[PDB]
Amino acid sequence: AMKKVEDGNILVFQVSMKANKYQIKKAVKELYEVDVLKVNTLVRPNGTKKAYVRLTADYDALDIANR
Amino acid sequence: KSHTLCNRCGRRSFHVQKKTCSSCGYP
Amino acid sequence: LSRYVKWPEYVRVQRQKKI
Amino acid sequence: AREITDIKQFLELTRRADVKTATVKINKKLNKAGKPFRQTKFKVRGSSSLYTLVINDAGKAKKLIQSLPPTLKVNRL
Amino acid sequence: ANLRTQKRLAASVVGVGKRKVWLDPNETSEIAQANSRNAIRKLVKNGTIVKKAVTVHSK
Amino acid sequence: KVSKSTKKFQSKHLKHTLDQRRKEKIQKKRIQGRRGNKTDQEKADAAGTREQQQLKKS
RNA sequence: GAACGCGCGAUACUCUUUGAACGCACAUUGCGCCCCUUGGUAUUCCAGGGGGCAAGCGU
RNA sequence: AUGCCUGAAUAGGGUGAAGCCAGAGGAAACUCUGGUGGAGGCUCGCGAAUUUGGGUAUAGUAGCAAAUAUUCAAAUGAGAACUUUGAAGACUGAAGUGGGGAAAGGUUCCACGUCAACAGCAGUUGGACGUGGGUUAGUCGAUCCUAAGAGAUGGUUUCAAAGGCCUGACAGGCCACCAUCGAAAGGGAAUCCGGUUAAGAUUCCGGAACCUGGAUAUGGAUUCUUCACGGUAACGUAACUGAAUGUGGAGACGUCGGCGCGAGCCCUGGGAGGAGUUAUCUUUUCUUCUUAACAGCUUAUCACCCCGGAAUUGGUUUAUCCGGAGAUGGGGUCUUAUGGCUGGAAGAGGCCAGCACCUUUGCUGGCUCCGGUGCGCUUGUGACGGCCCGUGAAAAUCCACAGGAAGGAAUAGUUUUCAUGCCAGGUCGUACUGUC
Repeated sequence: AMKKVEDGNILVFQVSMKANKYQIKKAVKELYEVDVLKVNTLVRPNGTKKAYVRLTADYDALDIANR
Repeated sequence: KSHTLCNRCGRRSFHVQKKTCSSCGYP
Repeated sequence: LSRYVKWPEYVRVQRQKKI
Repeated sequence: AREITDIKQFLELTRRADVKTATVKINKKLNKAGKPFRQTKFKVRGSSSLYTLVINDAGKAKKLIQSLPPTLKVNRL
Repeated sequence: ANLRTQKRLAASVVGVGKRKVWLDPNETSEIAQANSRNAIRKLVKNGTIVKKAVTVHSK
Repeated sequence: KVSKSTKKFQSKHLKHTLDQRRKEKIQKKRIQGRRGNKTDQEKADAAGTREQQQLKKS
């Protein structure tokens, strides 16, 4: 996940079972004040949801991870 | 594989063909 | 055809009692 | 992808508000006469397509290169 | 000195199966540190890991 | 060169096909000598028409 | 009574998904409709939230 | 025992039935001879049997758990017949001991550490143990539709008041017919290539592209002001309004045979590289020389149209079928399946050679070209011919046709199936193995 953050400009988050891509995108935008390019969500074997939120080129994911 | 999970009781007693449970009788 | 659907049951019964 | 044979159409494509970059690609290839020559492809992508202009004439390619907007980024090869 | 994963990665990177890869018997320690495909590619470039040619047998 | 369909059939269906062929041959041989096995057309030919039947009754 | 979670239920050592179980289906986290409201350029679009849906040839 | 719905399979060798062609005998009927053709209760490897998935009805003894072949050197480790690397010997031999899927299993996938138990000797090994990491979709499936059948409403549309829509400065009018479930093999809108991880890919990254829905703007057309033209015709077009109502097409449909064509594979010549063998001979043996979805131009057998009027009967298939119900012949129209050129695209991928370093140590330079072939295998497709038979499942979905309701002009008339431009695409499955 940290490799994706520093290389792919993608923040990897854990979200709830009841959240869809719209809600994840809006929550990321509101909580971290960043522009979201796309959201890709999967369901993990342990019953949790993992979301790859790729931000726009105007933002550096390393800066948001450090901040 | 004659039986599957029953929603009402959680046992492997829901007959797939009959669509009835042999342990709690659902529904 | 089946034209009886032009009369509901209550209308038909209340007209049968008229006879 | 689309191919265009019109030079002024290519110039109009590169003059729009939403233009990012134009690519100039050089190919050293032989013609049917057997003498090799220099072929230049000018590529710019419009709204949803990539338009390519192929020029087999060196002088025309030089003139088109000189006629490109000075504020347009050009990728050499 | 357990280079099973190294052989698997070399076969995958070179794409010639595990029957065509050659790991240097005199460089066990160096190959043992190649835990990633980038290191496998570096070893192949350096000649520590080599790709064997197809058998010379008439059709 | 053997075709793919031939390979598939010989690998899958040859044995039971041969067994059923053998059983059919055995049954036909067994009932060849029995009496009481006739086709419908042959039964009608032996029965004859109506007029043939009044002729026989007379 | 069951499932999933931290005795308890997202306020988790108020009350998730269900169950007589109730919008419709169901071996699916599938498919709708209605009313209010909020946001993203916004009268149209998209999404989020709250609350709901088991007349007469008679007198 | 008999079934029903939707799929897979129904192969190969041999023989050679009708029908047809050319001959001979005969007044015909016919009978022989050669070919063609490719059929079957044909053969080969009252009774029995009649492929298959999903759905759905009526004593430290016996013994070693049996699947063949192992050997040498080195590394790790306290410990090596069993772990790892190299060398040798051997095996599966595309109908695999090779790569994937449905179902099913549920973390068995990957990494690190370990041998208390387990893997019927051992083990430093593991489908074991302990700790972590890993499954990314507008385009692939489910989700949608209906099939046999199941099943609410009052047994499956029945003596049920079972519902929506339209018109008009509440009344009138139109129409009929029943919910829902049931397929990850049936029907169905749309994505490809390259690269990338220890474990993820049509899902990620780069490039390139399509589908559906929506609001809108601009250009063009709608030519005197009001819904456009051309050709004898088949029909062509950048457009070129169209209500109720009534229809048509696609979806949408048995099986077999030969013939023609395309693609992938196989075979093969020259040349440009790299590798092997060489006591002797061998211009020699192996390997690289690739082009995706999508897009533009062009390209057709069949069918149809026009002229014309045919016996001295012609045309013609491998298969004897066609012509005054219009042949041969001459000239045209159409479907774009499928080839060709081009963009995507050489910048990718591949094969080489050279120069840098106790290190992520990547930089540079070349070649990636031109052809031939078929009772060959795989697959798609076209026109036919044969046989069985309900004219060969239904529905969602898209399109068109008749009809003539209504609407359209003087500081932006009407339409926008022509062109360009804007936005968006949720939920669940995705790791690994694997009776059909």
